[PDB]
Amino acid sequence: ASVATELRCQCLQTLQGIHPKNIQSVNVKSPGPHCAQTEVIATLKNGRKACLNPASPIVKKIIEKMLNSDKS
Amino acid sequence: ASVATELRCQCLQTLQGIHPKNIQSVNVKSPGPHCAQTEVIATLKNGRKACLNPASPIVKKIIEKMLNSDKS
Repeated sequence: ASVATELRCQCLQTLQGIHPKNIQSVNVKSPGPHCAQTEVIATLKNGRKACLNPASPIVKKIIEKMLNSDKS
Repeated sequence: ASVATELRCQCLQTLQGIHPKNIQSVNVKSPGPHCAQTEVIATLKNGRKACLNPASPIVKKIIEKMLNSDKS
């Protein structure tokens, strides 16, 4: 028994590039429905998720650094 | 009634940067469990998903281009 908002989305409050170690992945979507906003959720190691500001510089790192860590 | 493999994962067969229009987002995960492989799933507009080779050059574009499309 509750009311649903017309946004819903999933971002917490877009953090400014937190530290990884837990951060195992991330998702990036575009606007469309009433959320009409981007999407930038970093799935935490425990299977959680956070949103960050890709427009942010440090956070734009979060994408690139999350992209890094390969060629093992 | 069926048997489960020891990989499961989700990747289709990592495409080499397909065309967007439908592609609305993507997810990028790292190795860990028996899948022990990366993750690069582009969620389709219809709410589907595909995997692509980020090691691939065209596909490394798929990440950057998916990153593009903002500042509206």
